[PDB]
Amino acid sequence: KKHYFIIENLCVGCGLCLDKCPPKVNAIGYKFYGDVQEGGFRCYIDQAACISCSACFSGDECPSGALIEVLPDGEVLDFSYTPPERLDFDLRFLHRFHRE
Amino acid sequence: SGPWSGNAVHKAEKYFITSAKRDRDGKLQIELVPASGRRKLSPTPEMIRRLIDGEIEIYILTTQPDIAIDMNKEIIDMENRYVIDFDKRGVKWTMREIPVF
Amino acid sequence: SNGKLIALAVGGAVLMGALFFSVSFLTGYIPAPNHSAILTPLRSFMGWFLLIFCASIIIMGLGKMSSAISDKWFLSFPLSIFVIVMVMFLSLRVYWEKGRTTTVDGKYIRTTAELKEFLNKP
Amino acid sequence: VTTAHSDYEIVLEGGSSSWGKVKARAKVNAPPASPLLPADCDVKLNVKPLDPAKGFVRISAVFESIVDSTKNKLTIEADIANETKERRISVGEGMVSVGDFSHTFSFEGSVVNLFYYRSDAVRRNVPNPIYMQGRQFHDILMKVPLDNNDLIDTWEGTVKAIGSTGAFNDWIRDFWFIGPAFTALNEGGQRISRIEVNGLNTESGPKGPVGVSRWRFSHGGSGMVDSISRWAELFPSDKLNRPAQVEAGFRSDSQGIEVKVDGEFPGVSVDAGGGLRRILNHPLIPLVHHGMVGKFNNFNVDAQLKVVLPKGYKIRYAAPQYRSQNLEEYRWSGGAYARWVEHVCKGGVGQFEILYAQ
Amino acid sequence: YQIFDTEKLDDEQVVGGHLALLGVLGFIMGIYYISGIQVFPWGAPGFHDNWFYLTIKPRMVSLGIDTYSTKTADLEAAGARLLGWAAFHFLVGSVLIFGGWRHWTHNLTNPFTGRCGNFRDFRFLGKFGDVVFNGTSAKSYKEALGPHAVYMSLLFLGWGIVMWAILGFAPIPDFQTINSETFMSFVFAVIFFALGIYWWNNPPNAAIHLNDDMKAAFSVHLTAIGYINIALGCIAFVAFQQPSFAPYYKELDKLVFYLYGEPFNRVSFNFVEQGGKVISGAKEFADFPAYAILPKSGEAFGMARVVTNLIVFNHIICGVLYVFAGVYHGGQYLLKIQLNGMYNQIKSIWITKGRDQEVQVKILGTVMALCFATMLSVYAVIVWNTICELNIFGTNITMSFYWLKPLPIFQWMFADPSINDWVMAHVITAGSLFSLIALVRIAFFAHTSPLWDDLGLKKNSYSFPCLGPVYGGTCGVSIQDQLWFAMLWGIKGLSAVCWYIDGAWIASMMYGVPAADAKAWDSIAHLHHHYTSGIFYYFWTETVTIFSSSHLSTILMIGHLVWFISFAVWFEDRGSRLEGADIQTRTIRWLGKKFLNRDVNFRFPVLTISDSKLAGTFLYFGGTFMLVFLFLANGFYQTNSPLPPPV
Amino acid sequence: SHLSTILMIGHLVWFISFAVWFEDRGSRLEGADIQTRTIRWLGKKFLNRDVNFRFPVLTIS
Ligand code: BCL
Ligand code: BCL
Ligand code: BCL
Ligand code: BCL
Ligand code: BCL
Ligand code: G2O
Ligand code: G2O
Ligand SMILES: CCCCCCCCCCCC(=O)OC[C@H]1O[C@H](OC(C)(C)CCC\C(C)=C/C=C/C(C)=C/C=C/C(C)=C/C=C/C=C(C)/C=C/C=C(C)/C=C/c2c(C)ccc(C)c2C)[C@H](O)[C@@H](O)[C@@H]1O
Ligand code: SF4
Ligand code: SF4
Ligand SMILES: [Ca+2]
Repeated sequence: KKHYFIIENLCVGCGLCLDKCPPKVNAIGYKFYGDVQEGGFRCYIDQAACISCSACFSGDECPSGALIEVLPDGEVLDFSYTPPERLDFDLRFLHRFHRE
Repeated sequence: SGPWSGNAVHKAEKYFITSAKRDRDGKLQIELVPASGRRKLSPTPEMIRRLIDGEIEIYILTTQPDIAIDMNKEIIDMENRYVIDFDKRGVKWTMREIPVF
Repeated sequence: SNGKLIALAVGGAVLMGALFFSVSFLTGYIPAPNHSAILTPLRSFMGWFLLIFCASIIIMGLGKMSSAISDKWFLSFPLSIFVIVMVMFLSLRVYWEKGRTTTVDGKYIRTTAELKEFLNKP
Repeated sequence: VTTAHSDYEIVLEGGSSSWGKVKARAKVNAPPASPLLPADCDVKLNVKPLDPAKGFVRISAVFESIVDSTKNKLTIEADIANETKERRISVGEGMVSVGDFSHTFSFEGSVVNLFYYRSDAVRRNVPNPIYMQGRQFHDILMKVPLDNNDLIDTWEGTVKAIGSTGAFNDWIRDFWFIGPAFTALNEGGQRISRIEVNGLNTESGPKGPVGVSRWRFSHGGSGMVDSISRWAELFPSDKLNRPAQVEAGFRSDSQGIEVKVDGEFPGVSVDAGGGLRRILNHPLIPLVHHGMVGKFNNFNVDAQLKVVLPKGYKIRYAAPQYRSQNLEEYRWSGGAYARWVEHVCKGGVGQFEILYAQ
Repeated sequence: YQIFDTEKLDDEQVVGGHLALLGVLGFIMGIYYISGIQVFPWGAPGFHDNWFYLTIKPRMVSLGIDTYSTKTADLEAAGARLLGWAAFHFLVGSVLIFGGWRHWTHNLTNPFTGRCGNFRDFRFLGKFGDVVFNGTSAKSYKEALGPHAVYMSLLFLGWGIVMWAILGFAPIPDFQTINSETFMSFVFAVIFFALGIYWWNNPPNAAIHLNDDMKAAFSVHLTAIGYINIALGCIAFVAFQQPSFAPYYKELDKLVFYLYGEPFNRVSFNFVEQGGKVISGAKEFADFPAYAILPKSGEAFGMARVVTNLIVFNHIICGVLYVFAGVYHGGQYLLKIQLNGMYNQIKSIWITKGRDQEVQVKILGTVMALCFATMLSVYAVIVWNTICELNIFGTNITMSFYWLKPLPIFQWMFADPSINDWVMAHVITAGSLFSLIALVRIAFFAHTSPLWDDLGLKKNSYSFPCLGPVYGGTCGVSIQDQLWFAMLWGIKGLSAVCWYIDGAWIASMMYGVPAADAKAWDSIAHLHHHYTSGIFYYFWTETVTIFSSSHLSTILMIGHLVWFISFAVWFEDRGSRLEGADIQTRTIRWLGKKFLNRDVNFRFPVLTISDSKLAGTFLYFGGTFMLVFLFLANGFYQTNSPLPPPV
Repeated sequence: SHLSTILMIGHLVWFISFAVWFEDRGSRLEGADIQTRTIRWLGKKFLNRDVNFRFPVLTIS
């Protein structure tokens, strides 16, 4: 179903998702490579322990986008809702407000 | 104005290669989906143009039903770095949930 | 080309000096009982810059000290401080305080008894 | 005291882009080993993807070097492509010019590099297969217009020698490895098979006689030969989506040697495994061939490497540890890195494993 | 600390909360008025002097509610007047709190008729709404601006009537008396009436607000009102020092103020409080009853400038805090609209024009460059002046920036133009720029920063203490953390304000010091006013009098404790505290069980880094400014007699 | 005078300790990025054709 995962490539090991995991579940854990300041520490979801409660992902807490949700049909969601894509331009008026 | 459109962490809109099936035997079953998760697209030539231009960023998950290894063009001289075509490059997201407790 | 870096830095310092001089003329102030109004603003600007420059070069040199420090500095680091400290002490005797500060006569006030006998001049 | 001051810089690109800005300056007070000095040289290598559909990249190399009192120039320009995973095809032209002499050439050679063992038991066990034993055949067809008289004289001499000397195929080997090359070759694990001269032909062109020579040789590597073991890694034609440049040079006199290098080229980064990248395995042929010159003077190194990772990348391992970190730039300066620089400058092939990942 | 968030409350709830708070505040005003009753209406002696009433005694006597007259007669009358006005405030505050309860509970049913009016649709005051509004603001704050302007016009009119009749100050044009405040009360009526009508007929538009904007409108208006407070502080400082205000602020110096906590008539140890009490022991000063709070003359205390400084710094601190809070809450709104995606959909300059990250970077870089330049200039000037006055490196005061007065075109702002005023102006600009670095970071880099968009990270939670040691450390990167840093940076501009208004010589750290030429500034710079000692020696001189007061000494100790307690939470110690608190829990468990069979099942709580930063900044600010209160409440202690040359 | 210099310098040092001990490394890093970008932009605009250098920030350790 939900089957929330973490992209180890992008995790920064902040742990903002770990605190949301229910205390007994504790599926999310810390994996250390070395030299914490160099980014060795990372986040992993033990899929066996996960109970698809959505607390980790629905929190909107992942800064890197590593925390993803694979929908039952299958689609990776990096966020609960990404902002719409826009074609932007600076509206500078001609005469009155912001000329040129 | 570009960082505030879409996810602010991806300068180029990211497209995970979620589903691919060998049964259709054409590999058109490759079904790219953006990180937003609202468009189950396909690897069309326009998507190829976007990928080469750098507008998009196609990615692959490790934990999934296998997309196509050596059946969708693969470079294995180094660690595998799957490519739709040699000029393309599907950077595989690595996902170590099983190897670690 | 770092020539433009030094050009901009020296131009900025020169412009600071010129601005200080100009505003010193603008700001109406009685110069001093003796000192002039042409040199005093420049003395203040010299202090200003020398302070900023000394702090900047100290910061930069200590950064490059931390960058270049190695085991090969085994004798280069300690002895250098030694010499500088030595120089400092010598600079205290020959430049800053030239003597022991005896009286004008040269009586060498050196005990509290004679200090008491001195401070109460008739 | 014979100091050696060097400064290296490797700016990388994100994603799977193996592209890198490689800058490198060096100044050594030790005398060079060239029996003729001064020796100055400038080498440019510019490659562009000509026909990506067939994998063709046009690579042009210009060497301009003054030795003693003579200027020499070798230009080449060849479209090279991967015919297969083991065969490579090149069609190119070029010219050489030494003082009052010069001649152009056109070639259509093919290089077939094939290892001796492709066992999967090794590939799944050793994640870093440095040594790979192999054989690289070259079938070279080269044509030279004999505009000058000396070209014709040498063509006649070669015709006489090949058609009379029964030991030409092996003595040519110690001919065309001039001076210390024939030594360094053997010191790099490289063997050369007796060539076969498939034919000498005076197939005249439109503007004078043309000497056409087709000959096949093969060089074999015991794994230390990067031109064999790292075959696929030598030719990032797949990675080449834009022009790649290299501008190097060295000025050498009895006073010492100076070296400049500035390039933008792919193949710098390779995937070690599991989303982890790595600055490519150091080629060993340059190191062992340098050891033939680097062991002649006792030197002290002042070296500084500056690896500028892409925005958001961290180094997870460095064999000689990095001296300093500027949140994307990792600096190696002194310590074990200086020992490693003294080790490779003298011919060492020690590992300098930089592993980095996002 | 988020229970009364804007989202949690609707417009009627906010109306009711503000109304109930106005009523509570009216009760506080009555309390202060009663605290001001020196002599009771019944004859007996009354309350001593409190800063809470010495702050408003000038204004109260301006309105005739209080009197500076010193006889028991007419001071009894002033006390009766204060009691009457306090009772009026009490009852009106009761009514205001009743209305606030009704609005908060939405039970807007008339107790007499029972008709339940609608916040959305309501005729204002009856027929007046029909005449003017023609029907209420159907919705929208924009349609509410005009009605609020009309309400403020009616408030101005009512104050005019009250001062004309109740307090007996007729409307007279001349601006040297309270009478003008009546005149202008009518003027600003018509203005804020007419404009209201205009804004009722032609509403204004800033579409960022009006939509889901209790936080957004609150942020903008809080920043605006913080600048209003800063302007009010400047105006108060200028005006209260003008001659027209002297009858109400300068006449404080002629009075003697018995303030709680001031020196009390001491008694010997062998003292018995029976009858005359003389036989047992001797009190410190005779003619005053034992333990009585001894008189303090306003001339020495400088109560005129003390009260002026207290009011001015109250408004300045409140305004700076309001600016910082407005930028913070606006940053919270910005982050909300960035997360939900409305940021790109806003079509107003206040959001669109800074949409580009390039312009944000350029803005913050310009602010940072100006801050570097001005801070370096002022700090070089100050340290060089210190090097000169202390004669360090062989220097002397002649090399100091005594010549660097404000230009003749800018000396109008300053009574005695010297290098002190120059350093004041430039230090204020530099502190403003410093705090603006953080404020601009909140404004722009609320959801993503150029480092973070390069580093592939986004700021979501608006309170996350960090993202970890990744990239060498991500401490204090939320907008809340930037607000805390902005407050800790504005601490310094606010200090500069305090030290300037209390008479300090902020151009050098060691003015008035008994060393070298520190006491020569008055001769070389030709100063008229003898500024209180310099930045480092100002502590000493002001503590001469802080230490003389038991109450001010208690404040000193308490604020210092509060300040240094802040490091336990601000320092990078949270993990150490968590580990130690686990050890504390285990210690309590086993020690208690061994000592007492009862089990504990309780854990010592450790603040999160977010709460740690919140409490740490609160404590830092609290200690710092509870002590600035001592600086401003010791006395002005800046005399108009320059010190001669040291030699 | 000398004791006064020590007083001022020691207090300067002590309070500068707060810039690093406080939980502010992320703020200083995010701001040093702005310092780098400002240096590049200004060194390109009015200083001509000069852009380089990164402003270092001390790690939490
Ligand atoms: C005809 C020759 C072959 C070939 C032969 C080799 C060999 C052999 C080696 C490489 C190596 C590399 N080559 Mg190649 N290379 C070919 C075409 C290419 C193309 C291309 C798409 O056309 C590209 C992008 C590259 C790029 C690269 C990198 C993958 C790698 C160096 C990385 C490093 O950091 O360099 C740092 C670069 C610098 C230090 C600059 C060096 C500049 C000098 C001037 C070049 C060497 C000159 C040599 C000493 C003198 C020989 C002169 C001849 C006698 C005429 N080569 C052609 C087809 N290449 C090496 C590698 O690491 O393999 C894994 C290696 O072993
Ligand atoms: C400190 C620096 C900033 C500041 C920083 C923050 C931060 C940080 C936060 C808020 C939050 C809020 N702020 Mg604020 N804000 C400032 C100024 C203001 C002002 C103003 C005076 O004009 C207002 C109206 C607001 C309004 C608000 C609300 C929109 C919101 C929820 C408050 C509430 O429910 O808390 C409930 C608690 C309160 C009532 C305040 C605490 C005071 C207690 C209850 C008062 C009575 C007891 C006693 C007299 C004093 C306390 C100590 C005693 C020892 C018990 N802020 C100051 C100047 N503000 C929070 C929110 O959720 O943001 C979305 C939040 O996280
Ligand atoms: C002077 C004009 C100021 C202003 C001054 C204040 C002050 C001051 C306070 C508020 C409070 C509130 N303000 Mg306001 N407010 C302004 C404009 C706005 C606007 C708007 C423009 O539409 C909005 C939407 C708000 C929004 C709100 C709510 C968050 C809250 C009222 C709800 C209520 O009382 O909860 C029900 C809550 C209770 C009645 C409990 C109150 C408890 C105690 C008595 C007060 C707590 C806070 C603190 C001690 C006050 C500190 C002031 C400092 C001395 C500087 N403000 C401008 C910027 N507002 C109050 C609030 O709750 O702050 C957190 C509050 O105290
Ligand atoms: C101090 C009293 C409080 C207060 C307490 C009450 C009480 C109590 C009741 C209401 C009722 C109502 N309140 Mg009210 N309310 C206050 C301010 C407001 C404001 C505002 C202007 O910001 C709004 C939007 C409202 C909204 C509303 C209406 C929905 C409703 C009246 C319907 C109507 O047709 O009445 C026409 C008149 C109104 C719109 C009232 C406007 C507010 C006036 C100022 C209340 C004054 C009461 C006071 C005892 C008398 C003094 C009059 C002097 C001339 C000063 N109140 C004032 C400041 N409100 C009343 C009700 O339900 O009516 C059917 C009701 O009984
Ligand atoms: C000027 C009158 C008001 C004001 C009215 C508003 C309004 C109205 C809005 C904001 C909003 C915001 N305000 Mg404001 N605000 C003021 C003072 C400040 C100060 C300050 C310390 O001076 C700061 C740091 C902020 C900070 C902020 C942000 C939280 C937010 C904009 C984010 C953004 O993306 O901007 C993008 C960056 C800009 C648009 C930069 C350019 C500035 C604009 C064009 C106007 C001022 C410059 C002016 C032309 C200068 C030249 C002439 C001089 C007037 C002499 N305000 C004063 C008190 N503010 C918005 C918000 O969302 O509120 C919650 C909002 O709706
Ligand atoms: C008055 C000031 C202080 C204390 C009082 C105190 C008390 C205390 N501290 Mg502290 N602290 C600082 C100030 C004070 N820290 C500063 C300025 C820094 C900046 C570096 C700092 C830093 C760390 C780190 C990094 C760690 C700790 C701990 C830790 C404790 C848990 C157990 C213990 O130590 O008990 C030993 C400590 C005692 C029980 C102290 C005895 C009480 C006293 C006589 C009177 C209390 C007065 C009161 C505070 C005033 C108002 C109270 C009321 C009227 C509202 C613990 C009770 C840590 C632990 O949990 O591990 C042991 C840990 O890891 N800290
Ligand atoms: C004298 C003491 C201090 C400074 C000098 C300073 C300088 C500074 N700081 Mg600081 N700081 C504190 C003290 C000082 N912070 C405290 C006690 C706290 C505890 C809360 C604290 C905390 C934060 C946070 C949380 C952040 C920052 C920043 C940030 C800057 C970058 C942008 C800027 O302000 O440029 C504007 C340029 C100036 C501020 C530099 C002009 C220098 C002048 C002439 C004083 C010279 C000091 C001394 C004489 C040098 C010795 C030379 C020789 C003797 C060896 C930046 C230059 C941050 C940024 O990078 O954000 C954009 C950020 O996020 N901070
Ligand atoms: C505390 C002293 C300052 C030191 C602060 C350090 C600065 C950052 C240093 C990096 C910090 C760090 O972290 O790393 C240190 C790293 O160092 C090294 O690297 C280097 C880049 C080589 C260091 C050199 C940097 C530079 C050349 C030096 C510094 C820059 C300089 C030149 C600073 C001074 C600039 C100036 C003077 C600022 C001020 C200039 C602007 C002013 C005054 C405005 C005037 C107004 C005008 C227009 C008119 C005014 C007016 C008005 C308004 C009205 C009326 C009237 C009448 C008037 C006159 C190693 O390589 C690494 O190993 C090591 O790590
Ligand atoms: S869905 Fe719930 S149980 Fe599963 S990892 Fe997320 S927080 Fe833990
Ligand atoms: S030191 Fe504390 S605040 Fe800073 S990154 Fe680590 S956990 Fe976060
Ligand atoms: Ca005072």
